[PDB]
Amino acid sequence: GQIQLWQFLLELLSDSANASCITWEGTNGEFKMTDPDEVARRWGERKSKPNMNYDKLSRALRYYYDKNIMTKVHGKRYAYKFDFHGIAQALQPHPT
DNA sequence: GACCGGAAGTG
DNA sequence: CACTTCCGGTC
Repeated sequence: GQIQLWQFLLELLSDSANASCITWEGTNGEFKMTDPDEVARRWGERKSKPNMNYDKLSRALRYYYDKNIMTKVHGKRYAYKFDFHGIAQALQPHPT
C-alpha cells in the first residue's frame, strides 16, 4: 500500500534471497525477472489486487519509459534497466 | 507469448 | 497522477 512499482522492484532486488524471482544481471541498472509470474503475483499481493499478471505489470513498466525511470533491455527476455535520471526525480519528496 | 503503445477507467 | 485493465498490432 502507497508503494510505487519502481520501489517494489528495488525492494526485491536489494535482497539476493529473491533471486529465484528477480535479480540484477548486467550493466549498472540491468535486472531480469527469473520468474515474472511470481514477481507479478507479489505485486498484486502488496497492492491488494489479486488479478495482477505480467502483462499488466509490464504495461506499468512501459509507462516508465517516457518518465526516464527505466527502459527495455532489447533482446533479453524479461530484462529491463533502471535509469538514474528518472529515479533521482522519483526519489524526491512530495506533499502527502 | 513476448513486447509495444493507444485508449479508457480508478481513487 | 501512477497505475490497472484491456486489447489489436507485430515480431
